[PDB]
Amino acid sequence: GSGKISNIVHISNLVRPFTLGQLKELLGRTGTLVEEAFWIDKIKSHCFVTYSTVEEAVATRTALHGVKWPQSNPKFLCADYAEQDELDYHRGLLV
Amino acid sequence: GKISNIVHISNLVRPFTLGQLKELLGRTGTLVEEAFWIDKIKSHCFVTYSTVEEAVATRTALHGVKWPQSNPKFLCADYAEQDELDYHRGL
Repeated sequence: GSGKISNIVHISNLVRPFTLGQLKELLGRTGTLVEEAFWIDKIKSHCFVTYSTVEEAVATRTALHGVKWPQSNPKFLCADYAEQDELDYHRGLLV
Repeated sequence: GKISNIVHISNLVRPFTLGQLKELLGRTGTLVEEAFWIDKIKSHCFVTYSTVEEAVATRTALHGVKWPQSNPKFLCADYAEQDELDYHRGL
């Protein structure tokens, strides 16, 4: 299970309910988020989390892939690395 | 998440043959055989389909499935761009 390493972690299988503050608290345990790059979809099913270093992104992917969050989520999270092109497609910056 | 003709499947765990994995993958479309890539240790794979619609049928079918039956994990299936595949292939 090896996506190309980068400073962006793509987390899937998120299920409501949860607040953005709760998600951001989980994410900050393993590094420092770049707030200005952060992205989540309207329905809170997946997000792209840019970290201050690549090493923080690797710590976070490692910690979060295959965990259950929130506690009552029926799914386990899928966490992998993402390229800027993928993030920017979702931000509406690239076709 | 960007829709493509390449499905990336992770959380594979042995034992399984390539025959069994390919049979599974073929349930939902035609593979471009020469494009298929798996790691030497059989933990994740990129699967090119002959059309985009076949890749989407596959992603939908396999994301979150436990395969093989013995796998302690559930599969993660998502789309990939050609240059992700090319990175793993060498280029």
